[PDB]
Amino acid sequence: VSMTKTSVDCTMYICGDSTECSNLLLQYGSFCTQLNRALTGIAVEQDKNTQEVFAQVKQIYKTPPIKDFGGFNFSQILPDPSKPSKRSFIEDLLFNKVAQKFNGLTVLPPLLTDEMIAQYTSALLAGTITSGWTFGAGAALQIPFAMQMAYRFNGIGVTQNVLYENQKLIANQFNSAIGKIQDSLSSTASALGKLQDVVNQNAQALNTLVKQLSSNFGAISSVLNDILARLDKVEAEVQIDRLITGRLQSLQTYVTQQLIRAAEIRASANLAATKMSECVLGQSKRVDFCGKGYHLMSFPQSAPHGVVFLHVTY
Amino acid sequence: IANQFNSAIGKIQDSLSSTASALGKLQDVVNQNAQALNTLVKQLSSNFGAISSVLNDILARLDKVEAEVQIDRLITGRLQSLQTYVTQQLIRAAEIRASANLAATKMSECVLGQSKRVDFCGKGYHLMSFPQSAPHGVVFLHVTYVPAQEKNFTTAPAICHDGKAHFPREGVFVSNGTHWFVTQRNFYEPQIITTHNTFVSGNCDVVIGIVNNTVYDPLQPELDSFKEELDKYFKNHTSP
Amino acid sequence: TTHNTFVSGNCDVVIGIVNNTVYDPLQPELDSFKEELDKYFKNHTSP
Amino acid sequence: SQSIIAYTMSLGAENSVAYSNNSIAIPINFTISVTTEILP
Ligand SMILES: *[C@@H]1O[C@H](CO)[C@@H](O[C@@H]2O[C@H](CO)[C@@H](O[C@H]3O[C@H](CO)[C@@H](O)[C@H](O)[C@@H]3O)[C@H](O)[C@H]2NC(C)=O)[C@H](O)[C@H]1NC(C)=O
Ligand SMILES: *[C@@H]1O[C@H](CO)[C@@H](O[C@@H]2O[C@H](CO)[C@@H](O[C@H]3O[C@H](CO)[C@@H](O)[C@H](O)[C@@H]3O)[C@H](O)[C@H]2NC(C)=O)[C@H](O)[C@H]1NC(C)=O
Ligand SMILES: *[C@@H]1O[C@H](CO)[C@@H](O[C@@H]2O[C@H](CO)[C@@H](O[C@H]3O[C@H](CO)[C@@H](O)[C@H](O)[C@@H]3O)[C@H](O)[C@H]2NC(C)=O)[C@H](O)[C@H]1NC(C)=O
Ligand SMILES: *[C@@H]1O[C@H](CO[C@@H]2O[C@@H](C)[C@@H](O)[C@@H](O)[C@@H]2O)[C@@H](O[C@@H]2O[C@H](CO)[C@@H](O)[C@H](O)[C@H]2NC(C)=O)[C@H](O)[C@H]1NC(C)=O
Ligand SMILES: *[C@@H]1O[C@H](CO)[C@@H](O[C@@H]2O[C@H](CO)[C@@H](O)[C@H](O)[C@H]2NC(C)=O)[C@H](O)[C@H]1NC(C)=O
Ligand SMILES: *[C@@H]1O[C@H](CO)[C@@H](O[C@@H]2O[C@H](CO)[C@@H](O)[C@H](O)[C@H]2NC(C)=O)[C@H](O)[C@H]1NC(C)=O
Ligand SMILES: *[C@@H]1O[C@H](CO)[C@@H](O)[C@H](O)[C@H]1NC(C)=O
Ligand SMILES: *[C@@H]1O[C@H](CO)[C@@H](O)[C@H](O)[C@H]1NC(C)=O
Repeated sequence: VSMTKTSVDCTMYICGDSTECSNLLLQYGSFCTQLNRALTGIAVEQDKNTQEVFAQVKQIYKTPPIKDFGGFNFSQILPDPSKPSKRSFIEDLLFNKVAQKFNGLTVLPPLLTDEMIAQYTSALLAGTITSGWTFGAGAALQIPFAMQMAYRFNGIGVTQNVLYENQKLIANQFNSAIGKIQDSLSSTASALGKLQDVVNQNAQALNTLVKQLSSNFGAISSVLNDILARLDKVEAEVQIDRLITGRLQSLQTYVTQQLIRAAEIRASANLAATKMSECVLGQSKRVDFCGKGYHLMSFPQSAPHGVVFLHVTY
Repeated sequence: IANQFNSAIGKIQDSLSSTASALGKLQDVVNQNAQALNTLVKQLSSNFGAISSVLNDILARLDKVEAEVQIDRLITGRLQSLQTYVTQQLIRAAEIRASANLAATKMSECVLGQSKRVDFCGKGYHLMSFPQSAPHGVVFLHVTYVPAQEKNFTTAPAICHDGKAHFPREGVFVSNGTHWFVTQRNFYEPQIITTHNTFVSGNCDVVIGIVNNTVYDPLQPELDSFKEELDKYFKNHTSP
Repeated sequence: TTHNTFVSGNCDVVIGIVNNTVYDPLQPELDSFKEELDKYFKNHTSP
Repeated sequence: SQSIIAYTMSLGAENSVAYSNNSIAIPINFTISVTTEILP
């Protein structure tokens, strides 16, 4: 759904507390005012991308604390009140499995923290179990959980009597699949590999920019303050413009690699927001879109940087 | 329906007029491109490490050999400044394209017919949508049905009449709290539970929550209007 | 039945059409009713 | 009188629906709504 808000202070990476370098960087005018605008536009877009997917609800729906769902045993997927963060047993699994440095980089928090993305995913779930699809298209409206399942069944064109004359088994095979998911997430990590991929792209991209402060770029020396310890005014600036050139290219490329990346993350979040809208708030009449069978309903749990879906299928 | 429809258009008319920034996605693209154009020209003030940004001064003070050794900085500077503009323009145009594919998809599915998509043709149950032009873009006037107002009711999964279990053909069995009726899941309009509103599947043993009432079949009283007609001929033939 | 199916055509055109004798569940519910009448005839001939 | 007050943000007012194995909510009336969606 989103990346970390890595942002670079376009002066400090180029010029480590040096006005000598800053005045030569002013000889390029407004570039840094635009690179700062380019990384800022990514950071702004992460909040929006988190909001579009999770703020897909306009009230905080909640379960009653008594749990009469007809053996549909949601215990591990709703938040647990005893946890510090109000997160679920799936979310206590997920949240394990994925200030300015001398290089002038910075990192910022999301607008909504893990308490809040969890309260949103808790409402997206609680409207689902208390109110069917209807919270996506009007006021809240109570319905019994097995009657949700009845309506769903009739929706995929299996006749609603087929739910009723197997309910106590149906709900068990549903709980059996929930159980297999909790064991699976306890047993594996490569399944989360799509969230691992975004953070690793950003990890090696940061690591690349750091390595480039150690490059000589054809100059006498690769460090600015080491030059200020040894030259003066003309044979110094012939070196400072170079360091500036090589680092300026490092920023151009770094922000190019990130901007085309921020398009991957936006497109991925847009798809995730449509799957809040169409799997979780609804009932998909589209083949293989929500799950790999006929869709019955979908339940979202918060993850680091993203969302996992329990896509539930006949 | 018509009064609500005409009020909704009449509200939208004023809403779009009144608040400061309601067309902000089109402000954003007419701003961002114009800001970059202004910037691309403003960069012709920068020295790029040369002696002036005003290129004719580099012929005026420097001559045929060394002027090249100034100029190469102005060339790589200006050309990097144009690369910075074109790379942004390629990215930001794909952001516009990625909208326009959503726009053409939304157009086809929300205007050229009726998508069942949830919150895709806007909030509520999509009814129909109307396309309007704007400079550089489109506005969709999405019309939808939204559940407004409701009463508290109780529902049966099924009805036990014959010990055999009866189920809706459509809709839901509900009680007003004394009697039971069959009604559509999105709007309250009851009927007496008939064999035409319902089908039979097995009996009340396997099924939870199932309620007790009789189901009416119009054959029974229709053929009682026929048994009485028969009984009048059977009695009356005693007489002639 | 007459309540599980809808009528069409005549049985020549539809390739793959099988024969099978349908059930009209009105037909026994008017026969169970005809024999109630037949008992009132078998009574009314007697007095 | 007005100042730049700061707070932890809110998502909505608490609304548990009063669910149970036999209760339902069916609407008597509806709005024909209209909304605008603007795409660049
Ligand atoms: C639950 O729904 C029932 C159906 O709407 C309702 O019962 C119905 O009540 C109306 C009057 O409010 C009756 O209408 C008849 O009333 C008298 C009968 O003597 C006459 O003066 C009228 O002309 C008219 O014929 C309906 O006949 C009656 N229907 C049945 C089958 O009983 C209940 O009152 C509703 N329950 C609650 C708690 O409101
Ligand atoms: C739903 O309707 C059912 C049918 O009326 C009803 O079950 C019936 O309950 C009566 C009263 O208890 C039973 O009467 C006799 O049953 C046995 C003998 O078979 C005795 O042990 C009892 O003492 C009594 O003499 C009916 O036999 C029984 N009929 C059936 C088909 O089960 C349910 O109780 C109703 N349930 C609700 C919650 O409304
Ligand atoms: C499906 O059932 C159909 C009805 O029984 C049956 O059609 C019947 O086919 C026979 C043989 O062609 C016909 O038999 C008569 O044919 C002529 C008169 O039309 C005479 O020369 C014969 O001696 C004989 O009387 C039936 O008339 C005809 N009936 C109908 C209503 O079409 C199909 O053959 C059956 N098909 C299968 C695969 O079971
Ligand atoms: C529909 O009913 C709910 C609650 O159900 C009722 O709750 C008891 C009062 C009792 O009558 C039960 O037998 C019913 O099942 C109503 O929810 C209440 O809403 C008010 C505000 O209007 C709120 O102060 C209460 O806390 C809510 N009570 C509960 C138990 O949730 C709801 O408003 C009713 N709506 C309509 C339109 O009838
Ligand atoms: C719903 O499923 C969970 C398991 O996922 C059940 O939780 C177990 O319940 C027993 C009894 O309290 C405990 O001994 C286990 O340690 C619980 N496990 C967990 C992870 O909580 C829960 O009881 C089930 N409920 C129903 C009605 O079946
Ligand atoms: C649905 O609600 C609308 C209001 O949004 C109702 O219309 C109003 O009805 C009252 C009388 O009950 C009038 O005084 C108003 O002038 C009406 N306004 C409009 C726009 O017509 C409408 O009657 C309700 N419909 C149903 C069937 O309940
Ligand atoms: C009885 O039937 C005769 C004809 O058989 C008819 O003339 C007469 O009007 C009928 N009378 C009644 C009371 O139905
Ligand atoms: C004729 O009908 C009467 C009731 O009207 C009944 O008592 C009697 O048993 C019947 N007789 C025969 C022959 O069925």
